Amino acid sequence: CYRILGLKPTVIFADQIMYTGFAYAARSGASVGIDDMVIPEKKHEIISEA
Amino acid sequence: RDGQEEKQVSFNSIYMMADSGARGSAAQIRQLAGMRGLMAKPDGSIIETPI
Amino acid sequence: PEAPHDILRLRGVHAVTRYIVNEVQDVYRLQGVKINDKHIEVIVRQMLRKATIVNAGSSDFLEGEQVEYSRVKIANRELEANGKVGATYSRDLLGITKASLATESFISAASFQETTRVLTEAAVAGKRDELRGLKENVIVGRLIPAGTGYAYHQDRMRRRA
Amino acid sequence: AVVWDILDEVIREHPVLLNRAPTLHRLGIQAFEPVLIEGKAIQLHPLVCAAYNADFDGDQMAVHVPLTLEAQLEARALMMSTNNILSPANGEPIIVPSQDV
Amino acid sequence: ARVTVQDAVEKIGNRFDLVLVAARRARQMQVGGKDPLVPEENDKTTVIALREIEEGLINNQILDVRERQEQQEQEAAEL
Amino acid sequence: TEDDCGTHEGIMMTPVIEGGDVKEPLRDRVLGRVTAEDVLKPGTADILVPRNTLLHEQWCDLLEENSVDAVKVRSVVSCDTDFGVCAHCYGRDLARGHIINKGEAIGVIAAQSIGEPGTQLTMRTSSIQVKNKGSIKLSNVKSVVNSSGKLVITSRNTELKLIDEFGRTKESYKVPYGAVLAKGDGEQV
Amino acid sequence: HARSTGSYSLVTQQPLGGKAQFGGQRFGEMEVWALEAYGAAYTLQEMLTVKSDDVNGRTKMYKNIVDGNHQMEPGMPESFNVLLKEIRSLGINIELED
Amino acid sequence: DIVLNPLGVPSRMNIGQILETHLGMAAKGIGDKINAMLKQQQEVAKLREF
DNA sequence: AAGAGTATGGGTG
DNA sequence: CCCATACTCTT
Ligand SMILES: [Mg+2]
Ligand SMILES: [Zn+2]
Repeated sequence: CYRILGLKPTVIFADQIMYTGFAYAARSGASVGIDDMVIPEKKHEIISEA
Repeated sequence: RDGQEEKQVSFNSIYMMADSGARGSAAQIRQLAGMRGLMAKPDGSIIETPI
Repeated sequence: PEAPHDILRLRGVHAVTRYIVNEVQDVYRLQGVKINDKHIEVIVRQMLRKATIVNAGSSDFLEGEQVEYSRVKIANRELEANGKVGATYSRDLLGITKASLATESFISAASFQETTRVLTEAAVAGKRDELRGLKENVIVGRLIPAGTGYAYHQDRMRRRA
Repeated sequence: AVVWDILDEVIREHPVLLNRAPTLHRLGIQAFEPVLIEGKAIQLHPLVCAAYNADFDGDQMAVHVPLTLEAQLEARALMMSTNNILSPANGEPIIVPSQDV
Repeated sequence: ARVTVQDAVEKIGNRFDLVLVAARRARQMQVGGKDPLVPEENDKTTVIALREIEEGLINNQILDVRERQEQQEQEAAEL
Repeated sequence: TEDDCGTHEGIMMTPVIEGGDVKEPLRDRVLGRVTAEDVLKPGTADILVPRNTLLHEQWCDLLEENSVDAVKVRSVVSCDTDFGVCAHCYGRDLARGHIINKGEAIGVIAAQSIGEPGTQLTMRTSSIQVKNKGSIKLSNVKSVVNSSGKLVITSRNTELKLIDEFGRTKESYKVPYGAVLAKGDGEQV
Repeated sequence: HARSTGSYSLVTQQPLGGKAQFGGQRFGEMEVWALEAYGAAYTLQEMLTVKSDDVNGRTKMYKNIVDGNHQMEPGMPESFNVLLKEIRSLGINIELED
Repeated sequence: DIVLNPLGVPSRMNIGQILETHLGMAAKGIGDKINAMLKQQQEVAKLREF
């Protein structure tokens, strides 16, 4: 956008991008939990073979 | 939609955070969900038995 | 591992500056740091600011001294205009610590170097400071000869001479 | 009560300089237009933090006021955050979204 | 002119000269008691000068010509 | 402190390639610099990019279309200006995009640019196998066939290059003295 | 903490430091380098003289600001005079020319 | 009462806070059951059994 | 009688 | 830790 259009459109675009990203990150509801860290089932057998 | 089974990119939260570049990296995910690995003594030598 | 001085002596200025730029960029690239090559080139240009006369010719120089390259070039072109024969020289390469210690201003030198040595040497030599650099004008609270102040200083040069 | 309206009038188009120590690459000082807020903390735009290397866990900043017309015009035309979009070191943009965006 | 000065920079051709020309015009409007050449929209003298510059109404040559004309008129009207 | 010194000197810019891997493309090393020589087409004698041209994005795309692998550019080291430099030997102002203006303190900018990433640097402590299809080129080569049916090079500064279909050096290697070459110069591999 | 004007040191004639003394913020060498890299000469000169230790310049700037005239008349910092006196006290003749 | 950004967990690798949050939720749930039993006056036998 | 090498001191963080 | 200088053994 900066290389094709210029400076002012780039500033406007950056502000709009920030606003949209914040709004949809809030809307998604993305969280972190203990069940998100999935351990592979073959870890124990690899450790045993080593 | 036809009732079959398909494989797609995961919507896992940690995977989404790492894949988009928002936060984290491969090594940190490996520490979280896989073995941490070999550690070094203060001089610099590698301890034979890893974590 | 070859030395930069031999690279400059045998191959030339372009070879040594290419060598230094390549080494620094190789060091910086391992960490994923992006730096343009202009900046290293201006640092290297600041490093190459002394020349050793090998032959005096029709000049007022010796044959074993080390002096500013700009003064040598100006004297050479002036003598060539006057029809006489200029001097021949070989470029030098100095570290940044040594290069910055050869400034021609005692206020600027005393600002950051060891103050006692600089002040003693300047007092013994009876030096005179023209206040041409940025740091000197910062010390006495004037406009720096750069940016929006640059034109101002030109007017000074327009009125002094 | 009238001095608050006077203050709102006198800061309408007067830039200020924000600086965070240590200053490393000239992007540690930038110019902004003030918006008067309640409280005791300075609000910072999320897209400039990477230039300041700043985060909101205890960092502090200093604010300076230009006085003369030349200083105000230098702040507007040279140091304004909308002029410093590309990096002086490599030419890449510095106001890049991160994390939540 | 309120958010960016790109047009004024293009018109003048240099940021460092733009600052000086704008400062001269702003001091004329603030202390010299002259009137702006653009409709004042509740702006400070600096912003008014920048908007005049980006409109093609103010540059160094124009200021010099106006100054010489006013000096000549004052000299004529002195007697 | 000046606009143009008029010098014809410069330095050669080529892609940075280490071993069999390409590290730095040409476009990232000539974007924003002023050409010190006319950029001629590899096949013809026609002038593609004239003398003293500021290589912006369009010129870089044009150069990559014609597969140019070396360009001579102006640098501040070989500048004729005394007590400063000129705008054309410096080139583009990276923070803005146009050419540099007179009166800018480029030394402070360079020092800050080098020193700012200093906190990301740590403070405390026998064969050549070509990976890509192409042709074998030899520089400073002195080869002879021995009684054992081996093409041994008697030169100690031989450089082995992989030339692609576009005349580019895909890979570069150092050939030690006493090596046995499977194929000669100009042979496709 | 904020400050417009206040008390100054007796020797250097510069604003004091600390919130307890109602002091000002330090504008060190790195900030000067940043201003030099920007090219803002008038901002730097104003920061160096009429804001810290130009005794006549401070008063003139305050009067002009109250009168609505945003212009300065910089002079010599007092610290440079102190430095000249200190160097002269060491038996060395240092002086200004013309 | 508080909203915290989940983006601060994965790179810092301080997973103790997630487990503490889960265990505090469980403890508050037990307390809620006890409070509900106390509000509607019940026998001491049921309270001590629970 | 020069010339290369070693012990001592200054300024720096 | 790095560089400059007075004193000592060698060709
Ligand atoms: Mg912090
Ligand atoms: Zn030049």
